[PDB]
Amino acid sequence: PKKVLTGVVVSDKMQKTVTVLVERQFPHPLYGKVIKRSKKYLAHDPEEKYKLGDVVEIIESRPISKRKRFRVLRLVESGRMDLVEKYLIRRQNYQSLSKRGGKA
Amino acid sequence: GRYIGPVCRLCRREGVKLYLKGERCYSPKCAMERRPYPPGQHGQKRARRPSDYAVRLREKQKLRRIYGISERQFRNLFEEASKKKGVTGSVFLGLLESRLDNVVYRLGFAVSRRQARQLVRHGHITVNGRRVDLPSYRVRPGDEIAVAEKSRNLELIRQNLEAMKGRKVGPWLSLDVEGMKGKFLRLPDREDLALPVNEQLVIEFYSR
Amino acid sequence: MVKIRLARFGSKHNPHYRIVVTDARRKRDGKYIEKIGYYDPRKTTPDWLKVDVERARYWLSVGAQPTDTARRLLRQAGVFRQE
RNA sequence: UGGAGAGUUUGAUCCUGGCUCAGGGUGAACGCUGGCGGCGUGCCUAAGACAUGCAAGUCGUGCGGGCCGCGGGGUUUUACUCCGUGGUCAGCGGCGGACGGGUGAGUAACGCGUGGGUGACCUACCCGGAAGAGGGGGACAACCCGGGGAAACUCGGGCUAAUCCCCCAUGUGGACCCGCCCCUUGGGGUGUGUCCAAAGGGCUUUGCCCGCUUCCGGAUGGGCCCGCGUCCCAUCAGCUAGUUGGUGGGGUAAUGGCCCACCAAGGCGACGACGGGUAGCCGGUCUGAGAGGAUGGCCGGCCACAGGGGCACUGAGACACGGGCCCCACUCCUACGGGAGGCAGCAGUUAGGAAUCUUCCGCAAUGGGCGCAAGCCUGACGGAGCGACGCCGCUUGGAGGAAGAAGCCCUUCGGGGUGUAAACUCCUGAACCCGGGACGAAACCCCCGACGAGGGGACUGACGGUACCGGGGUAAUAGCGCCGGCCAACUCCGUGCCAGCAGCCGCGGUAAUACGGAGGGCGCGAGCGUUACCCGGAUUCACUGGGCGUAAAGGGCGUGUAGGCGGCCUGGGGCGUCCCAUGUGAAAG
Ligand SMILES: [Mg+2]
Ligand SMILES: [Mg+2]
Ligand SMILES: [Mg+2]
Ligand SMILES: [Mg+2]
Ligand SMILES: [Mg+2]
Ligand SMILES: [Mg+2]
Ligand SMILES: [Mg+2]
Ligand SMILES: [Mg+2]
Ligand SMILES: [Mg+2]
Ligand SMILES: [Mg+2]
Ligand SMILES: [Mg+2]
Ligand SMILES: [Mg+2]
Ligand SMILES: [Mg+2]
Ligand SMILES: [Mg+2]
Ligand SMILES: [Mg+2]
Ligand SMILES: [Mg+2]
Ligand SMILES: [Mg+2]
Ligand SMILES: [Mg+2]
Ligand SMILES: [Mg+2]
Ligand SMILES: [Mg+2]
Ligand SMILES: [Mg+2]
Ligand SMILES: [Mg+2]
Ligand SMILES: [Mg+2]
Ligand SMILES: [Mg+2]
Ligand SMILES: [Mg+2]
Ligand SMILES: [Mg+2]
Ligand SMILES: [Mg+2]
Ligand SMILES: [Mg+2]
Ligand SMILES: [Mg+2]
Ligand SMILES: [Mg+2]
Ligand SMILES: [Mg+2]
Ligand SMILES: [Mg+2]
Ligand SMILES: [Mg+2]
Ligand SMILES: [Mg+2]
Ligand SMILES: [Mg+2]
Ligand SMILES: [Mg+2]
Ligand SMILES: [Mg+2]
Ligand SMILES: [Mg+2]
Ligand SMILES: [Mg+2]
Ligand SMILES: [Mg+2]
Ligand SMILES: [Mg+2]
Ligand SMILES: [Mg+2]
Ligand SMILES: [Mg+2]
Ligand SMILES: [Mg+2]
Ligand SMILES: [Mg+2]
Ligand SMILES: [Mg+2]
Ligand SMILES: [Mg+2]
Ligand SMILES: [Mg+2]
Ligand SMILES: [Mg+2]
Ligand SMILES: [Mg+2]
Ligand SMILES: [Mg+2]
Ligand SMILES: [Mg+2]
Ligand SMILES: [Mg+2]
Ligand SMILES: [Mg+2]
Ligand SMILES: [Mg+2]
Ligand SMILES: [Mg+2]
Ligand SMILES: [Mg+2]
Ligand SMILES: [Mg+2]
Ligand SMILES: [Mg+2]
Ligand SMILES: [Mg+2]
Ligand SMILES: [Mg+2]
Ligand SMILES: [Mg+2]
Ligand SMILES: [Mg+2]
Ligand SMILES: [Mg+2]
Ligand SMILES: [Mg+2]
Ligand SMILES: [Mg+2]
Ligand SMILES: [Mg+2]
Ligand SMILES: [Mg+2]
Ligand SMILES: [Mg+2]
Ligand SMILES: [Mg+2]
Ligand SMILES: [Mg+2]
Ligand SMILES: [Zn+2]
Repeated sequence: PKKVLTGVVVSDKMQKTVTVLVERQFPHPLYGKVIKRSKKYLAHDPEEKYKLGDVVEIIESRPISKRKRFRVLRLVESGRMDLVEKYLIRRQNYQSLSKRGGKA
Repeated sequence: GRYIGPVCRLCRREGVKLYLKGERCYSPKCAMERRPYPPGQHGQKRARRPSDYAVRLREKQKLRRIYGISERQFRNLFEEASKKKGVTGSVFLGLLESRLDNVVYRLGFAVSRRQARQLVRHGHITVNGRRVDLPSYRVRPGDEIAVAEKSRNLELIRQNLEAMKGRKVGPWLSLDVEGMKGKFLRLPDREDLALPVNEQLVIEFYSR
Repeated sequence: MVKIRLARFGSKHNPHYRIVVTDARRKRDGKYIEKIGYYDPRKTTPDWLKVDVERARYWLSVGAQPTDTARRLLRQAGVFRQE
């Protein structure tokens, strides 16, 4: 069955396409503790119907481009930048960890 | 047979008659008579307390030397026995005892195992009416071990089966001195054998 | 096309064929689509040929073409017998 | 049903801790030794270069010819010319050459594994079903004539057949545009319009076989996509502009920046991007009590490659190991202009290396290609050859034989050991001789019968005069390592910190169980040792299963970002977690 995933829309700065951050949990193959790993999917949005913070379901689809092999199925719940925030900060935090100085 | 070389020198080293020569091993000449001490320039030297290891090494040698089997074969039988269901000690003894060359000794067609081994090789033996010249051949419950119909008149086979008249045989066996036929009734049990070996030390020897 | 032929499985001088359904292009001993019998040419045991007519007939009905030896055996087991 | 520990730091002790040994394993190699047989297995290095032969063809039931025969006609005779038939050669045409066989160079990747998706697709030959094949026209080889070249070959001119090319027709049907309907990402139906079919051949000839055409479907094989999993270095931290997305187009069987034009400004990264190193992945294999570690030869599946790089043509399928083009390196021929090649196919050569085989037999069997069939072709394969390289089986004898020969040997010189070992007696009888002698093969084929079911018959063995059976018949290879402790086994002599041993502890500077020899002994035995490498022991990276006061280990302290973690009660959800069913988990192992 076409895989259906649920995540948050982190990117919007794209034409007819939104980035969905999808998380998953699983026991560590050796150490047991449940660990959270995430992934961003570029999903199709022909009507530009979804925005940042929208928790949407994504479904496995016929390729729309390179990178785009998923389409936004439906909206699960909207508005919630608390999720977008983690992503943004975690993104900005990248300033500190490097060779060049940065007010991260 | 196997090893090929002074045999009574092994009984000597094992300090236990491993009865494997037929006569002589009864008559005051088994060397174990007026010569119980092991072979070599130091045979009568005051033996030093043996090591835990030396003890298991000699017990495994005493056993394997009794059947005249190579370490290659002994080990392969032990490993087979080990993984098999049931007390490995007995199962191991059960298997050793199932060797054709042994069953021939047990039925008296041969006075020793080395002789029995040669009889099997030279085709003088028959399992279920078919010639089987493999000393390692494994007899199974119900098999009939006879003397090859064409060897029934061999000067050696006569005197050997004559001596079996009136003579009792292993409870797990049975023979008809007339038709020179034997029967493997069942695998012997620990209690059925009277071996000068604590096979427990042998199991331990193979876990070192 | 897909065939019903013999795949070699014995050992040297100890041939034991395995009647299989496979594509014509595969190694004779490669990946088959289905085993539908076996055959011991030397007939070393009373059971030197089993076939499963049911199945042999399903493949025949969908295309499978048997080799000459394959059908010889399938027939010996009454795959084509219609009496 | 599954888990053994030992030596070694001190005068001695406990602990910490490393090193080392006992076990198992290997596409092995090396040394000493070496009898038989079965089954496996054998370039791990330079993916260095390759002489030679062989490794893919097949169809005369698709077609017309050339050369070499034999035979029959037209004729009063010759020339000339018509027909039939055999062999042979290529040609046109078709199916195969995209399989089978080889190697792992590249690749850290949807490459592989696993589970799914394709309303985004293809599939020659095979199977089922529906409908059909009416008429006309054309050309190019062969062949014939001529020209340029050393050759490879190449240019021109003329003739000709077809299941070769084209046109018109029939349109079951199918394709496309527009519309409507059902479905719902390009699935199915329907209406109008347009567009698209065909090949003939063979006779046990006036039917039946082989084949052709369009379409629906089956079966098999395949393309593409997605989740998850897949090594080391962070002394590699930023990366990217076809880059990320959009619209339109191109392209393909098909989705897609796959490619292109235009527009937007994106995308990716510490849950490790990018860069560097290494590496084909898997079923499995080895080891381990397990968790795990190591690995991927052989066999099976997938991928990738065919001297290095690029490219496309023909095809159902290839960007094509034994097809084509170009560039490069190289070998070769050369009349120097210019050409011919590519064993990572089998075998073999040469190079490199510690090291890896027969330029074998057969297509008898299984499998494959082509053919109606006969049959042809198959270094796939089935076998034999060489190598203890691995595994298993087996032999070098069996029973009797002194209070104990000779020699060697130690000796408190009295004896002690090798030793029932030998001699010798008797018994059997590996080798080898003679005789017989296979299974693997029954189909295809042909006859009967419907070219069906069914029945009947004949041909066919490389291995091989081998296996195996029977008769005859000689006592008839033994070696290697070790004996201070760990570690089973001790004595003499030579040597004198020498010569030399030595895995770790350590031996040897004159009584050495540790060197060398000898006797004796232990271990294993057609082998035994050695070196290398993997796992174990090693809870010595500790998830199971460890630590940090003084043994190695707390950050110099704080603030705080991400992240990890989170009190008591109730309720919803049900992601984590648990349960039932079910599908998948190829074969081999
Ligand atoms: Mg005889
Ligand atoms: Mg152990
Ligand atoms: Mg220690
Ligand atoms: Mg100290
Ligand atoms: Mg000391
Ligand atoms: Mg030699
Ligand atoms: Mg061999
Ligand atoms: Mg190689
Ligand atoms: Mg050549
Ligand atoms: Mg050939
Ligand atoms: Mg004539
Ligand atoms: Mg021809
Ligand atoms: Mg291949
Ligand atoms: Mg890389
Ligand atoms: Mg791919
Ligand atoms: Mg599909
Ligand atoms: Mg299909
Ligand atoms: Mg059809
Ligand atoms: Mg024409
Ligand atoms: Mg002509
Ligand atoms: Mg010319
Ligand atoms: Mg012309
Ligand atoms: Mg014409
Ligand atoms: Mg037309
Ligand atoms: Mg129509
Ligand atoms: Mg629709
Ligand atoms: Mg429609
Ligand atoms: Mg229509
Ligand atoms: Mg016709
Ligand atoms: Mg940027
Ligand atoms: Mg586009
Ligand atoms: Mg398209
Ligand atoms: Mg642009
Ligand atoms: Mg990298
Ligand atoms: Mg590589
Ligand atoms: Mg295992
Ligand atoms: Mg462990
Ligand atoms: Mg494992
Ligand atoms: Mg693995
Ligand atoms: Mg290999
Ligand atoms: Mg393989
Ligand atoms: Mg492929
Ligand atoms: Mg090459
Ligand atoms: Mg094409
Ligand atoms: Mg080639
Ligand atoms: Mg060399
Ligand atoms: Mg063949
Ligand atoms: Mg064939
Ligand atoms: Mg003797
Ligand atoms: Mg034939
Ligand atoms: Mg007829
Ligand atoms: Mg028949
Ligand atoms: Mg002798
Ligand atoms: Mg030592
Ligand atoms: Mg000792
Ligand atoms: Mg000296
Ligand atoms: Mg000395
Ligand atoms: Mg001294
Ligand atoms: Mg010495
Ligand atoms: Mg460990
Ligand atoms: Mg520690
Ligand atoms: Mg310290
Ligand atoms: Mg501190
Ligand atoms: Mg500091
Ligand atoms: Mg809580
Ligand atoms: Mg939390
Ligand atoms: Mg709750
Ligand atoms: Mg749940
Ligand atoms: Mg399940
Ligand atoms: Mg299942
Ligand atoms: Mg399996
Ligand atoms: Zn004795």
